[PDB]
Amino acid sequence: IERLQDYLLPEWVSIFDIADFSGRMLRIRGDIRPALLRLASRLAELLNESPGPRPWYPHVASHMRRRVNPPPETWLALGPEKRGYKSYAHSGVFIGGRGLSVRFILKDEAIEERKNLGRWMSRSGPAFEQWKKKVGDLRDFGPVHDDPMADPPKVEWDPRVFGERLGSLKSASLDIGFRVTFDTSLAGIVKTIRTFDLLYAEAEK
Ligand SMILES: [Cl-]
Ligand SMILES: [Cl-]
Repeated sequence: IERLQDYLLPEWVSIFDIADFSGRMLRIRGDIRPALLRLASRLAELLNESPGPRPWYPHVASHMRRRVNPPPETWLALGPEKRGYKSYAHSGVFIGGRGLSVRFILKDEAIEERKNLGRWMSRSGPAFEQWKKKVGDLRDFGPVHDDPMADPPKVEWDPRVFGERLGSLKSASLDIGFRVTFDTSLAGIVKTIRTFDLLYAEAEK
Protein backbone atom coordinates (compact mmCIF):
# COMPACT_ATOMS: atom_id res chain seq x y z
CA ILE A 1 0.00 0.00 0.00
CA GLU A 2 1.52 3.33 -1.11
CA ARG A 3 1.64 5.88 1.72
CA LEU A 4 2.69 9.52 2.08
CA GLN A 5 5.77 8.51 4.09
CA ASP A 6 7.13 6.58 1.07
CA TYR A 7 7.76 10.05 -0.39
CA LEU A 8 7.92 12.46 2.54
CA LEU A 9 9.98 11.06 5.39
CA PRO A 10 8.50 11.58 8.87
CA GLU A 11 11.82 12.88 10.20
CA TRP A 12 11.81 15.72 7.66
CA VAL A 13 9.65 17.74 10.04
CA SER A 14 12.90 18.63 11.82
CA ILE A 15 14.10 20.52 8.72
CA PHE A 16 11.65 23.19 9.90
CA ASP A 17 13.56 23.51 13.19
CA ILE A 18 16.45 25.06 11.23
CA ALA A 19 15.97 28.78 11.96
CA ASP A 20 18.33 30.23 9.38
CA PHE A 21 17.28 30.87 5.81
CA SER A 22 20.14 29.26 3.88
CA GLY A 23 20.30 26.15 6.01
CA ARG A 24 16.57 25.44 5.80
CA MET A 25 16.35 26.27 2.10
CA LEU A 26 19.19 23.88 1.27
CA ARG A 27 17.16 21.00 2.71
CA ILE A 28 13.79 22.12 1.33
CA ARG A 29 15.19 22.49 -2.18
CA GLY A 30 17.65 19.60 -2.06
CA ASP A 31 15.74 16.85 -0.27
CA ILE A 32 12.05 17.70 -0.04
CA ARG A 33 11.48 19.19 -3.51
CA PRO A 34 12.43 16.07 -5.55
CA ALA A 35 10.13 13.98 -3.32
CA LEU A 36 7.25 16.43 -3.69
CA LEU A 37 7.67 16.34 -7.48
CA ARG A 38 7.47 12.53 -7.47
CA LEU A 39 4.48 12.59 -5.12
CA ALA A 40 2.69 15.30 -7.13
CA SER A 41 3.06 13.28 -10.32
CA ARG A 42 1.75 10.14 -8.61
CA LEU A 43 -1.21 11.91 -7.02
CA ALA A 44 -2.14 13.51 -10.35
CA GLU A 45 -2.03 10.05 -12.06
CA LEU A 46 -4.28 8.60 -9.34
CA LEU A 47 -6.72 11.50 -9.44
CA ASN A 48 -6.93 11.36 -13.23
CA GLU A 49 -7.88 7.66 -13.10
CA SER A 50 -11.38 8.93 -12.31
CA PRO A 51 -11.91 12.31 -13.92
CA GLY A 52 -13.63 15.02 -11.89
CA PRO A 53 -15.18 18.38 -12.75
CA ARG A 54 -11.76 20.01 -13.45
CA PRO A 55 -8.33 18.73 -14.48
CA TRP A 56 -5.52 18.12 -12.02
CA TYR A 57 -1.95 19.00 -13.05
CA PRO A 58 1.04 18.66 -10.69
CA HIS A 59 3.16 21.55 -9.41
CA VAL A 60 5.69 22.04 -6.62
CA ALA A 61 6.36 25.19 -4.61
CA SER A 62 9.23 27.13 -6.23
CA HIS A 63 10.32 29.23 -3.23
CA MET A 64 11.70 31.90 -5.54
CA ARG A 65 10.16 34.77 -3.55
CA ARG A 66 11.64 34.31 -0.05
CA ARG A 67 14.83 36.11 0.98
CA VAL A 68 15.16 36.42 4.72
CA ASN A 69 12.60 34.25 6.47
CA PRO A 70 12.74 30.61 5.52
CA PRO A 71 9.50 29.00 4.39
CA PRO A 72 7.51 27.58 7.36
CA GLU A 73 6.21 24.87 5.01
CA THR A 74 6.67 23.57 1.50
CA TRP A 75 4.12 21.88 -0.75
CA LEU A 76 2.94 20.35 -3.95
CA ALA A 77 -0.12 21.83 -5.65
CA LEU A 78 -2.68 20.12 -7.89
CA GLY A 79 -4.51 22.61 -10.07
CA PRO A 80 -6.32 23.10 -13.37
CA GLU A 81 -3.48 24.59 -15.44
CA LYS A 82 -0.39 22.83 -16.76
CA ARG A 83 2.01 25.65 -15.90
CA GLY A 84 1.45 27.89 -12.92
CA TYR A 85 -1.05 27.49 -10.13
CA LYS A 86 -1.20 30.57 -7.90
CA SER A 87 -3.87 32.32 -10.00
CA TYR A 88 -6.39 29.48 -9.66
CA ALA A 89 -7.92 27.21 -7.06
CA HIS A 90 -5.73 24.25 -6.15
CA SER A 91 -5.38 21.48 -3.63
CA GLY A 92 -2.03 21.09 -1.91
CA VAL A 93 -0.14 18.61 0.22
CA PHE A 94 2.02 20.50 2.69
CA ILE A 95 4.88 19.60 5.02
CA GLY A 96 6.19 21.77 7.84
CA GLY A 97 7.29 21.43 11.45
CA ARG A 98 3.74 20.41 12.44
CA GLY A 99 3.75 17.51 9.96
CA LEU A 100 1.49 17.03 6.93
CA SER A 101 -1.71 18.66 5.79
CA VAL A 102 -4.00 18.60 2.76
CA ARG A 103 -5.63 21.93 1.93
CA PHE A 104 -7.76 23.75 -0.62
CA ILE A 105 -6.25 27.12 -1.56
CA LEU A 106 -7.25 30.37 -3.25
CA LYS A 107 -4.46 32.91 -2.99
CA ASP A 108 -4.96 36.66 -3.11
CA GLU A 109 -3.73 36.66 -6.71
CA ALA A 110 -6.55 34.30 -7.79
CA ILE A 111 -8.88 37.29 -8.13
CA GLU A 112 -11.45 35.87 -10.54
CA GLU A 113 -11.65 32.43 -8.92
CA ARG A 114 -12.09 34.07 -5.50
CA LYS A 115 -14.95 36.10 -6.96
CA ASN A 116 -16.49 32.88 -8.32
CA LEU A 117 -16.10 30.79 -5.16
CA GLY A 118 -17.03 33.72 -2.91
CA ARG A 119 -20.28 34.21 -4.86
CA TRP A 120 -21.08 30.50 -4.55
CA MET A 121 -20.34 30.51 -0.80
CA SER A 122 -22.49 33.58 -0.33
CA ARG A 123 -25.41 32.08 -2.26
CA SER A 124 -24.98 28.53 -0.92
CA GLY A 125 -24.27 28.80 2.82
CA PRO A 126 -26.39 25.79 3.74
CA ALA A 127 -24.67 23.61 1.11
CA PHE A 128 -21.28 24.71 2.47
CA GLU A 129 -22.35 23.83 6.01
CA GLN A 130 -23.57 20.41 4.86
CA TRP A 131 -20.26 19.79 3.13
CA LYS A 132 -18.31 20.95 6.21
CA LYS A 133 -20.24 18.52 8.42
CA LYS A 134 -19.48 15.68 6.04
CA VAL A 135 -15.71 16.27 5.82
CA GLY A 136 -15.19 16.37 9.57
CA ASP A 137 -12.25 18.22 11.07
CA LEU A 138 -11.97 21.13 8.64
CA ARG A 139 -9.39 23.68 9.77
CA ASP A 140 -8.65 27.24 8.71
CA PHE A 141 -4.92 27.51 8.06
CA GLY A 142 -5.17 31.25 7.34
CA PRO A 143 -4.90 32.37 10.98
CA VAL A 144 -1.78 30.29 11.75
CA HIS A 145 0.21 31.44 8.73
CA ASP A 146 2.51 33.14 11.28
CA ASP A 147 2.44 30.35 13.86
CA PRO A 148 3.96 27.22 12.28
CA MET A 149 3.58 24.84 15.28
CA ALA A 150 0.17 26.16 16.35
CA ASP A 151 -2.84 23.89 15.87
CA PRO A 152 -4.97 25.66 13.19
CA PRO A 153 -8.49 26.54 14.37
CA LYS A 154 -11.64 24.80 13.17
CA VAL A 155 -13.56 26.65 10.46
CA GLU A 156 -16.39 28.37 12.35
CA TRP A 157 -17.07 31.49 10.26
CA ASP A 158 -20.30 32.20 8.40
CA PRO A 159 -19.62 31.07 4.83
CA ARG A 160 -21.93 33.78 3.49
CA VAL A 161 -19.87 36.66 5.02
CA PHE A 162 -16.59 34.88 4.45
CA GLY A 163 -17.65 34.45 0.84
CA GLU A 164 -18.53 38.13 0.51
CA ARG A 165 -15.06 39.10 1.71
CA LEU A 166 -13.30 36.44 -0.31
CA GLY A 167 -14.97 37.69 -3.46
CA SER A 168 -14.56 41.43 -3.00
CA LEU A 169 -11.23 42.21 -1.28
CA LYS A 170 -7.96 42.27 -3.25
CA SER A 171 -6.02 40.88 -0.31
CA ALA A 172 -8.45 38.12 0.75
CA SER A 173 -7.55 34.43 0.50
CA LEU A 174 -8.72 30.93 1.40
CA ASP A 175 -6.67 28.09 2.93
CA ILE A 176 -8.75 25.34 4.51
CA GLY A 177 -8.22 21.62 5.04
CA PHE A 178 -7.01 18.77 7.18
CA ARG A 179 -4.04 17.64 9.20
CA VAL A 180 -3.03 14.12 8.12
CA THR A 181 -0.57 11.49 9.37
CA PHE A 182 2.55 10.34 7.49
CA ASP A 183 1.18 6.80 7.25
CA THR A 184 -1.95 7.86 5.34
CA SER A 185 -2.44 5.86 2.14
CA LEU A 186 -2.19 7.72 -1.17
CA ALA A 187 -5.62 6.24 -1.97
CA GLY A 188 -7.04 7.98 1.10
CA ILE A 189 -5.29 11.26 0.28
CA VAL A 190 -6.66 11.14 -3.29
CA LYS A 191 -10.17 10.80 -1.87
CA THR A 192 -9.54 13.65 0.56
CA ILE A 193 -8.55 15.87 -2.40
CA ARG A 194 -11.72 14.78 -4.22
CA THR A 195 -13.81 16.05 -1.31
CA PHE A 196 -12.74 19.56 -2.36
CA ASP A 197 -14.35 19.05 -5.81
CA LEU A 198 -17.45 21.07 -4.87
CA LEU A 199 -15.29 24.12 -4.12
CA TYR A 200 -12.82 23.45 -6.92
CA ALA A 201 -15.61 23.31 -9.49
CA GLU A 202 -17.51 26.34 -8.15
CA ALA A 203 -14.29 28.42 -8.28
CA GLU A 204 -14.12 27.98 -12.04
CA LYS A 205 -17.35 29.71 -12.97
CL1 LIG B 1 -1.06 30.92 -12.00
CL1 LIG C 1 -5.10 5.56 4.79
